[PDB]
Amino acid sequence: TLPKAEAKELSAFVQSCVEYKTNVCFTDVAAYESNQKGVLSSGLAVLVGTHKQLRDPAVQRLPFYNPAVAEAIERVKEGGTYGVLVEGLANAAGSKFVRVVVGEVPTKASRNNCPARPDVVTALVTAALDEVKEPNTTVDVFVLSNAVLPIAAAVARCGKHNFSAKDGAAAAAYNSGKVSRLQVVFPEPPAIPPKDLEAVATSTQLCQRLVDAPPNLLTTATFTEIAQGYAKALGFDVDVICGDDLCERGYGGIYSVGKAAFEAPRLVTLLYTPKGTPVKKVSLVGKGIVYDCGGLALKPADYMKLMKHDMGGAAAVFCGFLTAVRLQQPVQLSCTLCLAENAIGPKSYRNDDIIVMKSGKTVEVINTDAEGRIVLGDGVFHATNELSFTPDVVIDMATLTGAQGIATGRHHAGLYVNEEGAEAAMLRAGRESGETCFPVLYCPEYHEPEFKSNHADMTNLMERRDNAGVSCAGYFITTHLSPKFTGAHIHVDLAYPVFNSNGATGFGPALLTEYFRKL
Amino acid sequence: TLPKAEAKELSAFVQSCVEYKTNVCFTDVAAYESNQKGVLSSGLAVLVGTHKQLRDPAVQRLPFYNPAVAEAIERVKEGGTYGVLVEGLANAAGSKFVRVVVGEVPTKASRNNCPARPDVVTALVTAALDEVKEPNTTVDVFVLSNAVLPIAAAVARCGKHNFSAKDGAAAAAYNSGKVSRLQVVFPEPPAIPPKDLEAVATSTQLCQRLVDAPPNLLTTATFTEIAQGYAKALGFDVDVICGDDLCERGYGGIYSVGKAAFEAPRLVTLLYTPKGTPVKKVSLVGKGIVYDCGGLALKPADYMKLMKHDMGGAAAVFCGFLTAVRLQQPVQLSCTLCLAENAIGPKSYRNDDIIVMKSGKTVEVINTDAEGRIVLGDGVFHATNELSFTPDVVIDMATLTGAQGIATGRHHAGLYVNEEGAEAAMLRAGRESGETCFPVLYCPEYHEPEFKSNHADMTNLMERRDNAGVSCAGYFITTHLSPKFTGAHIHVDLAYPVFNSNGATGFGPALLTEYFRKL
Amino acid sequence: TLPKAEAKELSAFVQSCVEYKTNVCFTDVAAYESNQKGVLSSGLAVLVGTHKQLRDPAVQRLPFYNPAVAEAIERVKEGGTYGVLVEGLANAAGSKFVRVVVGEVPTKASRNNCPARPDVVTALVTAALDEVKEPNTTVDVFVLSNAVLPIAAAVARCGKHNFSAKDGAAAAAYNSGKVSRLQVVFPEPPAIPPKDLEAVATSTQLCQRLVDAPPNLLTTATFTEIAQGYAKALGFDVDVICGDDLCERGYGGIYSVGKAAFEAPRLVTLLYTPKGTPVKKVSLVGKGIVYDCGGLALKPADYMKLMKHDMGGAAAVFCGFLTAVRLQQPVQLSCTLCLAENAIGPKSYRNDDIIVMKSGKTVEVINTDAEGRIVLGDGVFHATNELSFTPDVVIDMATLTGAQGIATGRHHAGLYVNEEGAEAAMLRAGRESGETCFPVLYCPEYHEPEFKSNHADMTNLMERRDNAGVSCAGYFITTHLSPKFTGAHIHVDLAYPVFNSNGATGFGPALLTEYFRKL
Amino acid sequence: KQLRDPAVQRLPFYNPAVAEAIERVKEGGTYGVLVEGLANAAGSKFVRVVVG
Ligand SMILES: CC(C)C[C@H](NC(=O)[C@@H](O)[C@H](N)Cc1ccccc1)C(=O)O
Ligand SMILES: CC(C)C[C@H](NC(=O)[C@@H](O)[C@H](N)Cc1ccccc1)C(=O)O
Ligand SMILES: CC(C)C[C@H](NC(=O)[C@@H](O)[C@H](N)Cc1ccccc1)C(=O)O
Ligand SMILES: [Mn+2]
Ligand SMILES: [Mn+2]
Ligand SMILES: [Mn+2]
Ligand SMILES: [Mn+2]
Ligand SMILES: [Mn+2]
Ligand SMILES: [Mn+2]
Repeated sequence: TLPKAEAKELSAFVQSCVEYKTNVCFTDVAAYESNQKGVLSSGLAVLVGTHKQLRDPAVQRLPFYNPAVAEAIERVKEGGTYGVLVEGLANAAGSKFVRVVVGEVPTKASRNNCPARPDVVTALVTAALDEVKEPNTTVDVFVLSNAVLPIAAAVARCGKHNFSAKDGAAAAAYNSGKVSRLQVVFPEPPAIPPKDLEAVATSTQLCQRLVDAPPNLLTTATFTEIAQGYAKALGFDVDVICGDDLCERGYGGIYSVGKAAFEAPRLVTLLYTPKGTPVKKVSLVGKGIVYDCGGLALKPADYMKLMKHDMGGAAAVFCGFLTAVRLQQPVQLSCTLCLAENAIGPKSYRNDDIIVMKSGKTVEVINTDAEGRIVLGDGVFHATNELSFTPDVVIDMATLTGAQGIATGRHHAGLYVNEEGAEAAMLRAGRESGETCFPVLYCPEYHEPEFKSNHADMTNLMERRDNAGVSCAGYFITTHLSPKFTGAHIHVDLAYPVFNSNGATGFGPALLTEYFRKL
Repeated sequence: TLPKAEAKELSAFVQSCVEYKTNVCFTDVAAYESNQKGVLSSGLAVLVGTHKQLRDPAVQRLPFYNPAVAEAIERVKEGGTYGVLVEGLANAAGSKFVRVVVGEVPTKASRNNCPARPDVVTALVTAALDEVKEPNTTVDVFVLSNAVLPIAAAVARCGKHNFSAKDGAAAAAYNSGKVSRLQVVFPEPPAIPPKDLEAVATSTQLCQRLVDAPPNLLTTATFTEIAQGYAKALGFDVDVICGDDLCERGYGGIYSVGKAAFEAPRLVTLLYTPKGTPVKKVSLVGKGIVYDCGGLALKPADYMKLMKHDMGGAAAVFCGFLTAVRLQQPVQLSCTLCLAENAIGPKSYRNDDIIVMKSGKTVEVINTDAEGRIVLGDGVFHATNELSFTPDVVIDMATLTGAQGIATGRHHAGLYVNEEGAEAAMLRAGRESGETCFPVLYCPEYHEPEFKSNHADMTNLMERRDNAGVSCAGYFITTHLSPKFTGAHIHVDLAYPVFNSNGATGFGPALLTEYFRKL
Repeated sequence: TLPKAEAKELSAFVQSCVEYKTNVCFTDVAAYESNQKGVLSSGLAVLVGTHKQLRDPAVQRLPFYNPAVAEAIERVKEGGTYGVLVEGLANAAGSKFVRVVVGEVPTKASRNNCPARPDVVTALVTAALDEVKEPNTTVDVFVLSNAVLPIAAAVARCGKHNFSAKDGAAAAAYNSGKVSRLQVVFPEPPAIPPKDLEAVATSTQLCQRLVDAPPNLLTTATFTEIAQGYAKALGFDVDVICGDDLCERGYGGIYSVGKAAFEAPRLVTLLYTPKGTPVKKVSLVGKGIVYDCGGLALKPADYMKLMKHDMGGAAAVFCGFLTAVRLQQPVQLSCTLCLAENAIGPKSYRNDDIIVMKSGKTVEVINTDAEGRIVLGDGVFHATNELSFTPDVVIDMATLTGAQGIATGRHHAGLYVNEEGAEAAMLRAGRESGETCFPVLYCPEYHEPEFKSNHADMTNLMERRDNAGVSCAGYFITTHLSPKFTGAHIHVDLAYPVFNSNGATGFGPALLTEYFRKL
Repeated sequence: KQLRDPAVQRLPFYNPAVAEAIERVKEGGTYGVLVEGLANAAGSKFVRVVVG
């Protein structure tokens, strides 16, 4: 039992997440001219585009353009911003001056990147929004790219985060009071409708909120409640297997990992079936480790910090699922959240313990800090064996390995995929969405020997850690796929892309949305 | 909750502390000649003074003096002892020989030290008492200094400790059977009355007892009981905020730090108002971490050893408060004990958790092993906001940082102080009392940026640990002072001065007594 | 200067490498029947193939086949061996019994692997050769695969190594006396002529020898002498820039890395131009760190062990070059060996030193143990700027990062490549040759910021080591490409594939040979 | 306070944009504004004025 004040805070936080609405809206230049008649929304305007786009004659026709802005365009550095005052520009806030911040997007983009470079878009707008003078204002963000989806997600993830505990925000269910309403103004009417773009942005930001949230607010229980709240509101199915019932029902992996914690582990499965025939049946599985202390294999404090992000895969699949429901995408979806806190205490699963996985395979625990793969093993078996359908594609997303950062870096999620076709499709989705990925070695014949055990079917940790660590963690997960499943399996290791130095990025949902789109 | 045998042991230990009486008494040479008529109290006598004092003609008139003693004076090394037998010296134990141990105190003393060098006095008497032949005897300690307060504390802290578990003492409520009664014989009638000196010595030793006591005996609960016992006996007020009530009442800092532990955290506030108009209103706040395991940021065993001393600041303020009550010093006092065990388990506050402090400010926990500043933050806000008066001066005392030892060393507590005047006054009190201090950098404009947080008002740990660490910990505490408070704030970091290789020193109470004296 | 006995030993070792001849020959079943008329070469015969190949009717017609061998085929485990005695089988050693060892090769092979699974072929033959009874024998190795190139290299790298210091071999210029002559018997006449296969095998084993050799034998000087010896013998060009001349000629990278060592660094460039028009101009550049102690950034002993392998990239390109010359492949080649010992002493380049690279770019040395990329920077600039031709393709090979093992593992060299076409071609070559590769992230826009320096053009080490470390090391190298070069650059990180628990693998040369074949 | 001294108005680069920079600049921060047609030795169309 929790103190009443803490329970009240948790309920309010749940509600803040269930009712989360985005601060971003979308329009185009002609519609803007028509609706606002040259009156800026506030005393700040942002203009972002490539060196060339910024010099297009059409830019001169923008309502804030003048010779100072032209000079800003000359003086701005690639990847940088440059601000100029414009006197007596009509604006809804009534200010003698409007500040116009120009940002230059690079055109350089490697074959593994998104050509629109939404990464820099995000950074530019973030920087520009630091010039906001007052709160509760609307900032016009004029973008010269028509790459609407990656730009939508880029702007959604930019600026001050909706999650905040600063300056009394704790009393307002941790809804930030520092966020500006953002009006993205594309050159042309967007190929994807504005309300659809809002739904994408909303999911990016909800994902960000969940990840940013500390574990004292986002627990196994509150995450479950949030999912249940969305289920009631949007009318999808929710199945919860909780605490000791996991043990009784043979879910030894997730049970063992989570059982030491104050809040019980949960296997939460969400179902969405579209009207009419689905283009595909897809099962999503997310690593929902609300906090990873390491268990008995305790992390040092510097590594343990930011392990509140260890549910980033669960948040990603959860929010991608929400977007699919909200936009009524024609994909049949399961979304299985593998919720646990990897805690330390008398009930800790041990370095030596042998787990009976839901798959029936036994796992010797070499290291309790390799918890994610165990939890996901139960998740994928559940998805591929225990649902009312058998999926064509299984996608698991997880903040799984430090190796991932070493291998594919801070901006590219690592892909371990059993089929070239699915892999290429996810890579395409990454390049289109901006939520970029890169493959890691798929070679089960070389991963399999690393998990030999004297007494169990397998260990949970490689004998040699310098033998394709991102890949091996993926391999472990595959051993727990049901034999009934013969489809494509996409393992997404997103340990690093889910955050940056400002906090969560909301990486993952837009990737999924784009992937679903092209199925 | 506890086994019956353990509960009985705890009660007995509480009683041993509540009823603690000192082994030291004080007199002077003429009163001694008058009451004992040249008959030594036992077969051991100690003579301590400087090279010059030892050669004063008055020394020849001491009842034990003879040519052997004169020779001891020639042979003794500075900072050392030298013992000689004297045959047929009248003594109350009827010993054929009396052992006379001479000890030479240095005169060398830097401007940051106590000129009477009580540090050496303590060491000399400690060494001399090792020559005690039988226990339960009274040893005459003839001191040639008239620096009565520092000598009183020095002798109080010397020799075998009143806390012991050796040789069956556990059955006697851990009251040592190895302690000698000590009769300090000053040259002149002491400027401070003997019974007043006893009260000081008593507080030094009670402080020593509490600090020495292992955490299986001195818990959050037993410390609270001890305070309550003294409150009934001496007639002062006691307020206790316990366990989950700390959470309900907004004391998020001390609640979060303490909640993992077996015994609940407590905020214990004691009040003393003198009969007259007080010279000053002073609020004392003490770090009462009964044991600091580090929490989830677990300490290695070699660092974790001696973290039973982590309540040294609470003991210091508690015992300083007792002395003020017993001697009826004309200071109005609050004494707030911030009691918690920093424990590891499922309920552990986390590296990532965000705390809502009593001050209303939010704290992002970077490292759970920086618990003291958090607990103190709630303590100082309580003192400056929640009491029936507003203090002129806030003094917090805490075994706060390893940096303290690096900066100011084993014998000098570090002072972080917002006013030059209060700082100088505490320094002077340290020099007079022998419980020496030294300032650390006060520069809030440079400390403040170290605690920047993405999501909370502040972190609990510096981004850079090599940027005035003693000072930064102090700074943190100041951020939680009430806006209602506009007085002097003295932060005392006494991590190292509270112990030496023999255990607790009882450092702190005498410092406070002397400070109160000169207000 | 060296002791005379050490100089004699080095000369002999040089000669052993320059004159190295392989122990492997190649034939086919019909030619074997014709030349040996059913008489086995010795008392051991090896039969290796897939489960299915082993059950082909043709197997029954092999000269050693009998019912015991049929049983061995039933009893052998996948990836294992099984031996049976056959009495009175004609053999050249006149052995009462012939031991026939059957080995089963798996057919399982992922899309990133060589379908013939030469990895297992090597392991099987290695195991089987442990049954050799006497030395200086010829062992018939009957292979059921017709994948002649990968099998040739697989057998070349198997069994006991030609480098040895056991049992007096030091007195025989470290030529092992434990090696068996091996006669590989393919089912059909090999698509590649036997003498051409011998040249491939010879290069695999020479590469192995150089890598296995400890740095007291294989020094910057002896490696250079070996290259000169081959140049005299085969009639290709050799250019040597030695020691202080590197500094005088602006080769600040390789000079600074190597200058602390007892033996001077050398930039050794070899040239081969075929008769007639080359299909391509290719420049090879190899990391020839004869020993990597870490420099002032000293490695711990457990990591420093096996840094004699740190010239594995130089050995690879060197031997790939030799094969091209010996087989007269129609490729114009340069081969640049970046030879240095990364030593520790008074002349050590420092953590802080600023290097003026041959490229004209300055490099701030953050860490002296990131030496390889520096040495290679000078190598690739040399190749792309200082030769009599400009290459179409630059291939650098290096044992460059620990990240490589983490990312792509022990069997797959990491590829960082500026063009998709070249990457795909090298990957194809890896799958055909058996010397498998896998790509790492190519994304210069994300690597570049990691190398920002306050005072130099760049650092030699990433600010963040968890941001695509294999890729970032590659990126560094690319910054030193001449602007004159506009072709394909293939960076091969082969830190782990160059060795296994038995020592060097001779990985690299066959990869190159196969790549050159398909140009 | 120094930035709001009347003497500041008499500086050769001062104009209403600069005055606005003084309002908008954050403590410990900078804020830059363009001033068109201010005489300068480099003959620059605009002079950038950075207030701190
Ligand atoms: C110690 C090892 C057995 C396993 C360890 N991984 C973990 O503990 C995972 O549960 C982590 N949740 C993976 C991770 C690492 C760094 C940043 C973000 C995420 C790892 O090193 O990757
Ligand atoms: C790990 C850091 C965040 C903070 C740490 N301090 C602590 O844990 C405090 O709670 C300790 N109670 C301070 C301490 C250290 C050494 C000897 C006596 C007392 C310190 O290093 O000073
Ligand atoms: C210390 C770091 C700056 C760089 C370091 N790399 C090196 O020292 C390279 O010179 C090593 N030669 C790379 C290496 C590491 C492990 C096994 C084989 C080869 C690495 O750890 O990757
Ligand atoms: Mn984890
Ligand atoms: Mn973990
Ligand atoms: Mn502490
Ligand atoms: Mn601590
Ligand atoms: Mn190296
Ligand atoms: Mn190195």
